[PDB]
Amino acid sequence: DALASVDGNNAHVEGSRAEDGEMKPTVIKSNVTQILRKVVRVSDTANTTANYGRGRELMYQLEKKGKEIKRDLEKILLSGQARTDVLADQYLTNSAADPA
Amino acid sequence: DALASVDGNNAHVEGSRAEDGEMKPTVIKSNVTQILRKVVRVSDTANTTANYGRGRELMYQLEKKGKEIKRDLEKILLSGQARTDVLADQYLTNSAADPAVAGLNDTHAARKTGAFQFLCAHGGLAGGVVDKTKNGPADPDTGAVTVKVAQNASNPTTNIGFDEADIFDMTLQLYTAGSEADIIMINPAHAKIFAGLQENTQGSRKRIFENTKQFIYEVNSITDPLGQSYKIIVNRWMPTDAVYFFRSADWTQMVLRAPKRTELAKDGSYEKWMIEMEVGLRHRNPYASGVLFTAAGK
Amino acid sequence: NYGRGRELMYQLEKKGKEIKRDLEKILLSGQARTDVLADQYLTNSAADPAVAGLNDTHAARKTGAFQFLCAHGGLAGGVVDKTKNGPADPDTGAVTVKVAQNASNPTTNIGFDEADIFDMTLQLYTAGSEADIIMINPAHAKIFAGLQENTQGSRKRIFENTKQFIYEVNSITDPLGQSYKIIVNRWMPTDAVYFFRSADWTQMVLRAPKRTELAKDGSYEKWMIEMEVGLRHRNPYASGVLFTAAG
Amino acid sequence: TQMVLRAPKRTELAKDGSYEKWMIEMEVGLRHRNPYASGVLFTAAGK
Amino acid sequence: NPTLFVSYDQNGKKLSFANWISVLSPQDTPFVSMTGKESINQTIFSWQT
Amino acid sequence: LFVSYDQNGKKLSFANWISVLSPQDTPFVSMTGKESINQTIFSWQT
Repeated sequence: DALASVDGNNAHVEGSRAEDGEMKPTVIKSNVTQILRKVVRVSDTANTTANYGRGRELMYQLEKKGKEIKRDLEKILLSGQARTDVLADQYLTNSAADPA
Repeated sequence: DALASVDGNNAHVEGSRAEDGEMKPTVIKSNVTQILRKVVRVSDTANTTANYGRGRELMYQLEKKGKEIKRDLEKILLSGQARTDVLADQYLTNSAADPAVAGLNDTHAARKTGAFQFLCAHGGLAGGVVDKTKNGPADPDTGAVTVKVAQNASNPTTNIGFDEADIFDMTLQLYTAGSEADIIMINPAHAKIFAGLQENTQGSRKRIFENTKQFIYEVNSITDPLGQSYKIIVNRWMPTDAVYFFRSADWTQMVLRAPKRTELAKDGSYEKWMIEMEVGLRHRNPYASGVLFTAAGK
Repeated sequence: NYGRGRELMYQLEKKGKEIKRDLEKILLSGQARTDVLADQYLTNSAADPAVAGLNDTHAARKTGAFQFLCAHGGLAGGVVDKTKNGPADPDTGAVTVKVAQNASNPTTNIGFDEADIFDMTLQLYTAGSEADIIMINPAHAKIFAGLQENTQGSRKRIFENTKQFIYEVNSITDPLGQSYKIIVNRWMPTDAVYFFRSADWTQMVLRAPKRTELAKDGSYEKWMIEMEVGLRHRNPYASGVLFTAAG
Repeated sequence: TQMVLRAPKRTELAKDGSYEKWMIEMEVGLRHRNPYASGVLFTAAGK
Repeated sequence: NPTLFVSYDQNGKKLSFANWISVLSPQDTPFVSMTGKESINQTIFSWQT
Repeated sequence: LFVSYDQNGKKLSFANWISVLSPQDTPFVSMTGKESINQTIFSWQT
């Protein structure tokens, strides 16, 4: 909400009928969520053999991508992209979602 | 909400994968409220005197108005108005607001509720009232039509009524949908029909009297071929163009502003008062109650 | 979000009831016995040599409905025919599958027979059937109430200075002494009438309905319900079926 | 503020053999009190 | 910023969420209730007459 | 077939507050001073 514009000439008479005046409603701002997804497809064939050059490949890779999603989240939030959705003007009369 | 009508003859093979089904969402209904009002105005002089058969002219006139507002209520809830309102497609108002009619004032039109007829499976409108010359639609899942225009082909054009067989056709539609209606509200001018089940062209449960000193000629209870026992009730404030098949539990009175005391300005020997209350109407399902209109015969 | 909590358990319940609704409709629909096997019970050689090899490319199966298990006397495709009378019992002279003649109620309306219904009870009595129930769609129950007192004339159903109205018939007594009991069925077709007995029909269950969560492979959260059952009839001539035909 | 609908979680998927697949997903958004509460300044020219 | 407070000029309108859903789809199933259940172990069953 | 885009009774997640940046400083008035009077017209001399 925002207060009304300064009325620098709101001079009335000593005694007169008070007028209704003017008001302003609120302004609603809506946003939508985003889906961030990271998956892994490391096999187990090479995981069954005991190798000297590697300890694990599943939990280590999860942590790698477990950090990337955060390193990507920030890159997305600070981006200059535009909100993408097809549910406009469906909040106050949202009794039923967009049939189309 | 209602289940799906994809019953058909679903037949599946033994060694297949689960294929995506057919899912359908719910359906949201919405009704607006209406403002009732009753004003009172009595000069201070008349209110100061002592009438010869009552107290003050203010309270007496207020009580008379406090009762008229209830009568007006019973007549509106049972009317067939089409919920006159200016808004449209703004109930799920979550993505933005409605500034189309925001730069207005009391000049706004008068809001009206959705009466018994408008909330049922009405087939059309007549500007501000439901159209009785159109047969209502059918439910998606079932095939019931809770809004049927009486044929009256059995009875001649001389007497109008609605019908004698069309009463049993609605019970079929209600049972077809699954409604639990057990009350038949009717206008007193049409009670002669439910009691006067005769004039069926010499058949269909006509009449007899065993030369007894008691003459009743009344019908209060009814049972349909399916077993649905109905009880007929009369309402003086009901219109004389339709019959209602409903249940008490399937209706509710939505009250927003209850009637309260309102002392207004005087402006000189006026002593003005006012009564006001905002109320709405609800219906659990448009297909949970029947509306049998009235039409001529052949 | 607000107001809309979940749609998974709610949909499961909806589907849990729909599967049962279909069963009551399929058994009374009148479909035909569908299968890829045939005459594989007396060769005493093997289950089937020519059907083996196909894992899931087979076609769906269908259970013999109320009409198929009776003396239908012909098929009109995937569903039993509602026009050709059933074959006459060789032993007796009974015909349990008939078609309404529609003597009265001129062709202006379809007009299910409303008369000559005692013939079917005769066909049943002639076949030794112990039928005691008449399952019918509610769309034709009025025809049984009018059987009480219409008789296109003067039969004079009486009031006797009473306010209660009934106009409902749920029991009938055949001229041969067979007392039947009328029952309404919302899922029955509007062009058939089933004279039968409960004990003469059994529900063959192989896989009772059970919920089973499937693989996710993403955010699908897939679920399913499955049940495998059949229908049995002791003797075709132990029950009857009366269709409706105007002209 | 950071509006979150689905918090981070390591989900396991089907096993169609030796695949051994896994998943990490989350659903969030972004909220700002007033558009004129923060400022943006673009720096760019022709090329 | 309404000067004359009314219902159509309010940026709010906190909707009234009913706590129920209406359903009429019946599941009488009179036939299935009177038939009786018999468990089998084969996709095909046979009887003699 | 149920998906988030098909829901109807969505209980909105509305914020329980309102933001407004309209300043209310009024520096001048906070330095002038006030002197009560009992007339609609005042005068002084120079």
